[PDB]
Amino acid sequence: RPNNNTRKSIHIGPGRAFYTTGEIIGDIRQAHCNISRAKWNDTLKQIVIKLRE
Amino acid sequence: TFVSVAPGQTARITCGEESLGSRSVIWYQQRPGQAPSLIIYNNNDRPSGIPDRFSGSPGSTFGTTATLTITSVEAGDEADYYCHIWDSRRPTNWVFGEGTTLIVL
Amino acid sequence: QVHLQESGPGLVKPSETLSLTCNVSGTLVRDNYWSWIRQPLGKQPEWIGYVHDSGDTNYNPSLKSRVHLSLDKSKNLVSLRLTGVTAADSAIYYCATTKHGRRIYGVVAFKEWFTYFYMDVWGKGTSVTVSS
Ligand SMILES: *[C@@H]1O[C@H](CO)[C@@H](O[C@@H]2O[C@H](CO)[C@@H](O[C@@H]3O[C@H](CO[C@H]4O[C@H](CO)[C@@H](O)[C@H](O[C@H]5O[C@H](CO)[C@@H](O)[C@H](O)[C@@H]5O)[C@@H]4O)[C@@H](O)[C@H](O[C@H]4O[C@H](CO)[C@@H](O)[C@H](O)[C@@H]4O)[C@@H]3O)[C@H](O)[C@H]2NC(C)=O)[C@H](O)[C@H]1NC(C)=O
Ligand SMILES: *[C@@H]1O[C@H](CO)[C@@H](O[C@@H]2O[C@H](CO)[C@@H](O)[C@H](O)[C@H]2NC(C)=O)[C@H](O)[C@H]1NC(C)=O
Ligand SMILES: *[C@@H]1O[C@H](CO)[C@@H](O)[C@H](O)[C@H]1NC(C)=O
Ligand SMILES: *[C@@H]1O[C@H](CO)[C@@H](O)[C@H](O)[C@H]1NC(C)=O
Repeated sequence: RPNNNTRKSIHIGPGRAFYTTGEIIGDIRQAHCNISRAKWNDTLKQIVIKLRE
Repeated sequence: TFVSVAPGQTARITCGEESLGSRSVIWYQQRPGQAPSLIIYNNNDRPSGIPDRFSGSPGSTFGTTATLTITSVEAGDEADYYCHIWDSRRPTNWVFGEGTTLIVL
Repeated sequence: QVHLQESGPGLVKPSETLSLTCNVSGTLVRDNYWSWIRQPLGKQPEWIGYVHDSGDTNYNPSLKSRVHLSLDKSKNLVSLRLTGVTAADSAIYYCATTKHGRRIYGVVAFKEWFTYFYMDVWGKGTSVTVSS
């Protein structure tokens, strides 16, 4: 999750706090996840062979 | 601002605001009565025709300022320098940065 | 080598249409990006915008409604038009080349990257004075 979020605290009331992100340090981006090819489409073939029964 | 340095020494020029996002700083050198020319692109890359005496700080350490460092400054290097800012978090600058005048003694 | 020369009227009355002519030699105007830079006396240069024949052209939002750019393929020259000129426009025009660069810091997809432009070859420049 590339953002390098900072750590800011906001006071609510008696002996309590509400912790949020204050600012984004660096370059903003999005959350993403790799899945390598020749490992999922080959494995999808493994499911359909047993699903061909 | 004003910079005074002896000939043959190393001088540093600071231009622009503090770093907020990724930087691609463009530098120019303008002699009096002339026009500026290509000096630095991509903060350390130069086209063919100029030596390696011109060096620039990379845009990696966030919270700093882009800096121009010149080694062994000679008498003909006395010219106006202007910095251009490209940032991923700041809008595209349509006006160049404030100039810095260096003095060679 | 690419050599550029600019011509103009020099003295322009207020509220008139100012036109420039940028002679291009040694290269074709279709294969390169072109931009115009206006530099006030004693001040930093000001960028107007970059133009190309393919339509990838953007302008300064401050001067979007007053500037017009055109290309002459037959005569190999670049012209600019500006209407409603004021006393604050008393500066020096420049006709310079423009090359595009790609900065890729992140995933190549998802439209995170931003492109940049730099000026390679500059013209000699011409002086334009606006007065009544
Ligand atoms: C899988 O998921 C991963 C993440 O989990 C994805 O990974 C991303 O991949 C892309 C490639 O498509 C990566 O983009 C690259 O980014 C680097 C960044 O380098 C810059 O930043 C550094 C840190 O800030 C900095 O140190 C570098 O400084 C160098 O350069 C400056 C000049 O700019 C110089 O002064 C310094 O001295 C250093 O030398 C630099 O600024 C970038 O460099 C890469 O450029 C590539 O392309 C150019 C042009 O072709 C080429 O010349 C380069 O050599 C290089 O090949 C590239 O843009 C991205 O960073 C990754 N993100 C993460 C979080 O890792 C991935 O996309 C997903 N899919 C796959 C299939 O893996
Ligand atoms: C988010 O909005 C605030 C407005 O409340 C922006 O301005 C900041 O305001 C706080 C509270 O007064 C100051 O402490 C900060 O110094 C202000 N920021 C700056 C840059 O001056 C703020 O900039 C906005 N953006 C972020 C990322 O916080
Ligand atoms: C994240 O930011 C902190 C400063 O808040 C810095 O010390 C650290 O190096 C940064 N890490 C990355 C990966 O950018
Ligand atoms: C699966 O993906 C790999 C990776 O490119 C490819 O070479 C192969 O042809 C693919 N097979 C099928 C059945 O799509």
